[PDB]
Amino acid sequence: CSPFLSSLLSPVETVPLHDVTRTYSTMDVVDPPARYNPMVPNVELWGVFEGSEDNKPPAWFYRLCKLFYRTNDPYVWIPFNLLDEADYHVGPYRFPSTATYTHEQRTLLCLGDTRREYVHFCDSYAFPGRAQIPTSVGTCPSKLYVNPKQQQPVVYIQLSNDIPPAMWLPVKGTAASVRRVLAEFASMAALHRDWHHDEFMERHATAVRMLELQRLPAGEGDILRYMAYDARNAQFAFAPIREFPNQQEFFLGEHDDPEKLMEHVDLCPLLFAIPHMRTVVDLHAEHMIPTIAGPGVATSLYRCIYSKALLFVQVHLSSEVKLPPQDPEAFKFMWKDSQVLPKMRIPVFVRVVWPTNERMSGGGGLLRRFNRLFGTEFASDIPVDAAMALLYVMQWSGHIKDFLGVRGMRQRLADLLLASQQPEPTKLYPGTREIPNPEYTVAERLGMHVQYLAQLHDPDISLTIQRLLPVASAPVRMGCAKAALIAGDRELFRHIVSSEPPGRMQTYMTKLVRKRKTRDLVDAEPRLLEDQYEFAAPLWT
Amino acid sequence: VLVLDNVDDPGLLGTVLRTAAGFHYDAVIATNHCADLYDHRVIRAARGAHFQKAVPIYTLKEEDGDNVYGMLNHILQRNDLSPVCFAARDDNDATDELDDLVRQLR
Amino acid sequence: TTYDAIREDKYDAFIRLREKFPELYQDTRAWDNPPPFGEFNMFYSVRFGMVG
Amino acid sequence: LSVRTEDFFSKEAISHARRVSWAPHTTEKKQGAFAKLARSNFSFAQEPYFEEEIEAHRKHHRPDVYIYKYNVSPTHFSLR
Amino acid sequence: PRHIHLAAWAVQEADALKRVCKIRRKQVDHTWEVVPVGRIIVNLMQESLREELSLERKWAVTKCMDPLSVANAPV
Amino acid sequence: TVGLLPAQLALSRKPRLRPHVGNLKGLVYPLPYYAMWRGNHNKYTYNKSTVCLWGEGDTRSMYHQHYAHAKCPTDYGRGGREFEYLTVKRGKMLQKPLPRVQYVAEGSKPVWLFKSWHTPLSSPSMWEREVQYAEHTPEHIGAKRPLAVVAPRTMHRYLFLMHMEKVTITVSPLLFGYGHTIQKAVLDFYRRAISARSPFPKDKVFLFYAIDHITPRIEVTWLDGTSYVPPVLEGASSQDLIQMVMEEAWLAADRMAAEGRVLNPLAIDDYKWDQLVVFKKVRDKEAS
Amino acid sequence: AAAAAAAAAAAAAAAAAAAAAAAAAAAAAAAAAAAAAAA
Amino acid sequence: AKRETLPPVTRENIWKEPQQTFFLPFAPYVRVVDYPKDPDAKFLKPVNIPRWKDYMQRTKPVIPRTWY
Amino acid sequence: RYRPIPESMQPKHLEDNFTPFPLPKFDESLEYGPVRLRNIPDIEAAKERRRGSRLAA
Repeated sequence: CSPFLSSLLSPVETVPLHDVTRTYSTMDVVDPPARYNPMVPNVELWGVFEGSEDNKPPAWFYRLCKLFYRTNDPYVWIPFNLLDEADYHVGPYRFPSTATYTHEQRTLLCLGDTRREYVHFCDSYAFPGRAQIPTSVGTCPSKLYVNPKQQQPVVYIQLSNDIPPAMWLPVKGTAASVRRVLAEFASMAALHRDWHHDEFMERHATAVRMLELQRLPAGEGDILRYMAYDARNAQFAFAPIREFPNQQEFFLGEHDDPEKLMEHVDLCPLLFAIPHMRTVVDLHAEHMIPTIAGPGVATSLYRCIYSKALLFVQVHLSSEVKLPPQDPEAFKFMWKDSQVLPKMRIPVFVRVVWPTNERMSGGGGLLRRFNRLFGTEFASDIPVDAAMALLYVMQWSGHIKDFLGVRGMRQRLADLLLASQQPEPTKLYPGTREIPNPEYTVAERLGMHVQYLAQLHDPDISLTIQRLLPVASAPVRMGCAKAALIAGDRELFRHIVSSEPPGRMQTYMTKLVRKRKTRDLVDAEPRLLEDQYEFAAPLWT
Repeated sequence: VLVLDNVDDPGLLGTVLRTAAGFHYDAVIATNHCADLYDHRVIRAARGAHFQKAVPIYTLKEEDGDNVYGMLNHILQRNDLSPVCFAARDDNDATDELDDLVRQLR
Repeated sequence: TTYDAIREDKYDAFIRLREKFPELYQDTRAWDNPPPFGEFNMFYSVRFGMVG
Repeated sequence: LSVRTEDFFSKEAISHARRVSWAPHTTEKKQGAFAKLARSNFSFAQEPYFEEEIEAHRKHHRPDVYIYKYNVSPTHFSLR
Repeated sequence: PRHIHLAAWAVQEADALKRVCKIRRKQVDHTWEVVPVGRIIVNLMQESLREELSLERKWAVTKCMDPLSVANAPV
Repeated sequence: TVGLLPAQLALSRKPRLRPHVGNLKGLVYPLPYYAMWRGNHNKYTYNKSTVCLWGEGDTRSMYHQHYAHAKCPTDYGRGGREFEYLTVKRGKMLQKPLPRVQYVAEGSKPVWLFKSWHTPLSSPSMWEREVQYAEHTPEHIGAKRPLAVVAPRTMHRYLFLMHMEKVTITVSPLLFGYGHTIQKAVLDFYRRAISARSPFPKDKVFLFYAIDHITPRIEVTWLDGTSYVPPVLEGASSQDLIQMVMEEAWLAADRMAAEGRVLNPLAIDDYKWDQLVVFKKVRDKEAS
Repeated sequence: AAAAAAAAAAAAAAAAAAAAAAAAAAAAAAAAAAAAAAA
Repeated sequence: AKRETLPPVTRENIWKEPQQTFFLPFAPYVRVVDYPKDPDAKFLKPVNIPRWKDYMQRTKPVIPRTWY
Repeated sequence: RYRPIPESMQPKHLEDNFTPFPLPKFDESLEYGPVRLRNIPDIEAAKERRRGSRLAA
């Protein structure tokens, strides 16, 4: 009894297609073409009394303000622009007009009440504008809110207007604590500037030269846009991947046009506009066509604005379980004149790489409550901005349900197993090796989700594969083999391929990995050659 | 319609093919790890089953891209057919998918 | 022909994309913005030598 | 300068008339759609002459309107 | 020879990181295969050939590089 | 990179590809092999008239139905082997303004359609026009979007009557007895219609004999209520009739889609498999 | 959950040398034994 | 104008950097990559890096472009 | 008091109609399109910048 299982069993009714015996209505047809209508716009009390007269300075707040006023490179310096008691901003948190959150999501982000008012009294450390070059001086300041009616002297730090109260960093109400919390971000920004400023200067110079070459306006905005574009022409080897020790993968759901999600990722306000590495996912390009022995992974690396963490998005074009047609001429004849094309299923993961921090994540409790609220799987040490950016991107795309972690993938795999055990509904045509059906079935989706679980580093992936292998179908065995390759279990992959009976499945499984001889994998038992036995088992260990 | 599930015995498979040809079955389908339809023992058992047009023989393998259960369901739905199963031996009660699901949920 | 819908639509779309996505269609700039004369050109400019 | 994916990958050499659109998504080849659907991979004549194309709706229903000695249409003239 | 080829391939795979090239896939000598790994070189032979040419004994018995060793008569 | 071995460029024993070293006279432009197909020489460049096929230098004055419409008279150049890979001409370059789209209002905001290969090619959205102007929308036919400019160039040998609600064929047995080719054309069209692709084609196909021995005719009425009659004339085959009917059906489908009514797209079905069997038979026969 | 998914890379010792096979390098200096120098 | 007036001062980079004696490939091929675990697996190699066929074929700039 | 910084690290001024790379430039007909994606915060930011510039003018 889960939404995923319900969708798998009784899928929604799509464009009906009648026939002489039945009517197929659950086909996952591609989204009709997009359009842009200029007529449609892009967009879609107690606080007053406190500001007027009720506001009163308590002892602790007065002490903190006095310490900040006394103050006891711009990247490292932490300013504090204290306002006047009459000039304090009093009111609730107002989401920007471009906020697609639901009412429940807004309530959760406001902690059970959107009417709550937070008093903002001074600014704080500044961060560069999103469009600006990433290694630029801080421009947009941070805010320091304080709840006028709170039992404990809590002070909230808001890095920007795009993060709601649920992500505001709480502080112990001490000037030293606030200074240390801000110094964490200041030092992180200074390190980022010291590390990646020369690379961005080189990119800026190359962008200027390219604009000079291809006659184009050379304004500052034009140069910034061309740097963001040249992010496309970034080499994988010279990429800031594996930078910070901490890593964690997340699943962003299966899609059909990954560029549509990557556009949301690019336009996320919490990420810079000049990524270190970008790759357009043209599924129709000769090198990006998904296949069982598919091309691989399209990687795009973005850096967060405030906490200099990295979102390494990976569109896995390789993940597939559907065998190529054995009669391509007949398949083309079948699907030539068809005006209905089944929607693809390509997975997109994201590695979050963040520095070892003790205050940027908020002490752990903030992300613990965030996880308890949103059913996510964020690590307690994740920087707040990275988690907020991921949540915002998923909400904007419309795949919050598909935004799953290791436990979510485990539950999805369990639901897929339940669906596999239950009888499979019929489809347009059964599909044969000569003319396969481009419609993902229960077994194929189960194999793909096993691969996804393996991709999301799981200590129990090997055990799960070993338990699934005895009872499973050929697509599931293919998925298990690919999962074993992803994990790095050479012995498990060799066992799977040896157990696999002869067929095109085993052929493609052998073709997957880089091997010495196909016999080393195919021959479960050493087969004498020239009156000599070869033991290739040690190779795969 | 006839479906042969995990025969694995060339002589038994050939005799079954001969019986199907004699009874003029509409179509016979070898579904699960059945003995190779083209084998010396199978041909010895079946004199002319492979060369008879009346009894079309199909070999569906999930390891070559064929959704055999999908094909069976499609045939059943199209022809308004009824399924009947026959097992040479009995069938006990034992499963581990429930344990796997429990572990995944935990 | 005085108004061919196919040509008109295709040309209008081409121009609109070239104008609104200069980065993506940078290579098409040379079609309408030829390099100026008097500046070094890779395939044309030949400079004198020296005597030593 | 340096190495780039523009240098890496080469586009299709297709004429403007044949090209359905210049959009980035349509930049690829037509057979790419079939290749993706199947999850697999896979010359002008000596005197290539084409008679000029006309809009579908106008060409299939051409009004029989004429002038002094020239056919007159909202898009085309002619002689008769 | 099959064992020799498999061992040579395994050594090359272990060196894959800094390895620049692979060995031949058609064993020229069916009783001796040598994999050079930078300053290190691995020689895989059969027992008969190993006993025939005692490279181990020669390289264990040969004296170290004495600078004064060159102070002798030519040969 | 540095670990790989690049091709020698400065020093090498291999042939350095400079055919112009001892074959060209005077100034040589760095453009490699610009005067190669001429015979690797840069002489006899003062000639204005050269050997020309149709569509080349001196044929501009002459008329050729193809080039007269597909090539500007001033764009003609030199002969085949004398092609102009590189031209240098003194003068003040003139950047003539590019053509301006016509029949478009001023300040109008168009509608943009994002074409992508994800949409199947057969869909009418691909043949639609990317930039859509409000003044290009026929508002009296009910259309919301402008009509597609391009149409598929397929030769319809079978009939697909899914988008048409009814088909009526009037025929005359007395004219059959007379023995006119129009009779056979209409009869074959009716046979192909009743063997068309739509499920139960006889449901939509109807045949009425000539109650008054009138000239045979065909009438196809679509879901929109509009009707179309393919002009039946002598020297018209069932193939031509089906081509006309299918082209007009595609046009009607485009008009209905522009109006804004959902139209059931076609998909592979029993008729598709029945065509597959014959296609496989044809392939086998060709292979034999 | 969080601990199950998160992966923290090991601590890379400062100025750590790596051999051809990427194995961790321990302090080891070699000098010509046959050479009888002054130290 | 060129024959009459002086040309602009030479850029510092032009006369300080050398003219590279080699011409590196348009699509250099690097089979080595540290992203996928167990690099023996081919189906995880990044697609953004060139193939050997691309490395050999890409002897000229991209189609629309003319200048190197 | 603030330490001097280079022009490279100093922030760059932006025009009233500036948008990042993925978004298109500004034109009279297509004000901020063509973009299928909706609810773009940067387009609203550009509109606010235009309003501020107009008010200043």
